[PDB]
Amino acid sequence: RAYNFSAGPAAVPLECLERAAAEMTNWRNSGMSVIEVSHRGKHWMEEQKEATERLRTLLQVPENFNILFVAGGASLQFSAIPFNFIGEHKAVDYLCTGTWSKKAFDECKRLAFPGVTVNSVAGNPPANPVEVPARDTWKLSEDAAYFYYCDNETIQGIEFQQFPDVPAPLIIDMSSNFLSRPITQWEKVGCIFACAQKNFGLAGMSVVIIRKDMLERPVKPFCPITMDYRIQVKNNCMYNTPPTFAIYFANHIFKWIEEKGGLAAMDALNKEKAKKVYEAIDSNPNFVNRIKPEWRSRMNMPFFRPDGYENKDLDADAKFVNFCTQRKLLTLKGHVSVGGFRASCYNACPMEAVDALVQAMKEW
Amino acid sequence: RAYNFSAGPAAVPLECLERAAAEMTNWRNSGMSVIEVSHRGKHWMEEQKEATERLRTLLQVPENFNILFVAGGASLQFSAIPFNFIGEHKAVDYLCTGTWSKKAFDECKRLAFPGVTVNSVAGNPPANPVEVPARDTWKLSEDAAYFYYCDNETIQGIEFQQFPDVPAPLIIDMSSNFLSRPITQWEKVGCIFACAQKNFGLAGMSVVIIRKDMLERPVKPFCPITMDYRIQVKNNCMYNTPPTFAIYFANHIFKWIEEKGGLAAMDALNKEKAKKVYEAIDSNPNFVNRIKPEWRSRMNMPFFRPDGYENKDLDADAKFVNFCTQRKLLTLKGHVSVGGFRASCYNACPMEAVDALVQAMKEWPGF
Repeated sequence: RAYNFSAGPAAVPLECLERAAAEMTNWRNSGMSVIEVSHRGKHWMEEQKEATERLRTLLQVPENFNILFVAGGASLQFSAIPFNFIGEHKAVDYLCTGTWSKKAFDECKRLAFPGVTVNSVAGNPPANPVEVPARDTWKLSEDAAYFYYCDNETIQGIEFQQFPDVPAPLIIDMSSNFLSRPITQWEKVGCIFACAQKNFGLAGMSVVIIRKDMLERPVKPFCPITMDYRIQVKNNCMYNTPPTFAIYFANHIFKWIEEKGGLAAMDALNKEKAKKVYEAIDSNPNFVNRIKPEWRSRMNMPFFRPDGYENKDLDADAKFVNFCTQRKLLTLKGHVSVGGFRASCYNACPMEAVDALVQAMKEW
Repeated sequence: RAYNFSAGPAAVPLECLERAAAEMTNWRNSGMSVIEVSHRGKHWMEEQKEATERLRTLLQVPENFNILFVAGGASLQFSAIPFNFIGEHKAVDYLCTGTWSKKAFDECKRLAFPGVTVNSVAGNPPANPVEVPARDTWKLSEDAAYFYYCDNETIQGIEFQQFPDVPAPLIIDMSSNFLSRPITQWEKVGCIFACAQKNFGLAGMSVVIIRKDMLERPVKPFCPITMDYRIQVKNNCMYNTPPTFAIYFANHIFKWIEEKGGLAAMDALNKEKAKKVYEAIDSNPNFVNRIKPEWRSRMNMPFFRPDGYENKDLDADAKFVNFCTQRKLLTLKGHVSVGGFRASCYNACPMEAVDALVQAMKEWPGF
């Protein structure tokens, strides 16, 4: 077992892999793999109900929110969100703090729903952002259907300590920090979503959590029927065949998070993990992270050579990632757009892996 | 292991399940599960490349076709088809032989692309069709962008033996018979698609095979960017994160199919199994199937109590279903729309399972 710092898909608890291995040919004493079972059958309908409730209880999701498991990554939800939540409103607001919030903004722009202003709150971010632009600089729209933002930017390593204070309901991309800490301010939230492959298992599935009053809004025309979240809610997320393995495996990870003492415990461990990684970049002269303490991500810790933000060198970066690969510290190569290095440490990343990376960097 | 006749998701080769479990914590000596591997890394890009090539080999997909692995089941592709392939044409043709083709037709009608006639070629199908309507009764549209149809209707058990002959390019839902036999006459084909959960593994993923000049057509407005097949092709199905475990597992099944002699061998084994099931239906006064022999599915074999097509009785159905369930013959309950019984027997359905089903049907004391 290597120490895996992949951004996505990412490390998973070893216990969950072992349970899946051991259940693979015969699950729930059914004489079948979870892969082979009808989704209209008793066994699967139990598993999906269980998974939904486990998530309801882990997050303390209020009674006035629906919880959905749906096929497709975060990128598909970028399209679905404006189809579902613009309603009759004449404007939408996107705070683009980095690449992922910018892509979601670009998808809403490109779709070009008639009469709807697609508004970038702080404009496009710079190539290498240091912070979230000041609250007093934010351009908000009069008739905003929602305020979209990304709670944790993976490539930049920018994370909100708390939810923004704005008049419109928040729609929040939590792909890279979902179930990494509790969520407290539910009254502000219209929708929260996350692809599964960062903090709860397989790619190709996302969780979407929606406040019930948001689905009373009319769906825009030409929405694919399965991306209409009202139809999903109505049919128990089984209008068609759901991504059964992904929901099964996510449920095992939900159980594992519970065993570790809920989401508060995850937040503490993740903070302890991030503390050791950021200190090892800061104190060492070979590595640099320009992100400021207020906005530093507990999940994704990017860093470059001293002039690596401005001067891209694929050969210079290559030697350090090989140095890490050679000692079983895998997938520390940064995202291609920025290059450099990135330690992604989600819930399943152990402290043993963090200490090993610290020791490796300190010996560079 | 039970004898599993589920229509979808469906039985998988035990070897593939065993192979997946054995390398679950360490895939090809990488130090990590296939589940934990980056899609941008070297290991994953090889696996997906290999999976694509292997499928190309199995089917002998000609080089004027792209092969896609995409997130989402068949129902999402019902939406994506018209977005991608109407182009500037003023009509689309749908032949509705059963429930799934009708569903595909209804989604295109629902989406309501301005200025496009959504035409049902042979009308809406009856409650219990016994055949595909005769070719000479089909009413095709003048400027049709494509001719859409379902090669195997899972609930009705109606399967085409060969592709239809029509002017427009074919768009074919092969969800329930994909890789159950060879495909020829690629010149007739605009697009073929199949969700994975009948004949190549995990639900949540579909294969889409597209003739390259079909993607020269302009996409309709409001297409979600991940559902624009040009965008998928342009980014090697890695515009965003692909459903990696589904593709990996699909590839394991592709290898298993090659090990068993290829698609022509699958066709022979599936015909053997189907013939036994149909002879158990036909030769027994307690069971009936109405589908004409030329249209009988190899993959899905509905059958009923003697009067079960038009006279529904779920209690009488429940007696034989439970008779089967108490012998570990599982999910012989037919789709809720029709009641009665259905044996679904895809590639991985063991001959032993069919033998156990035939024995149950022979020993049933009767209705």
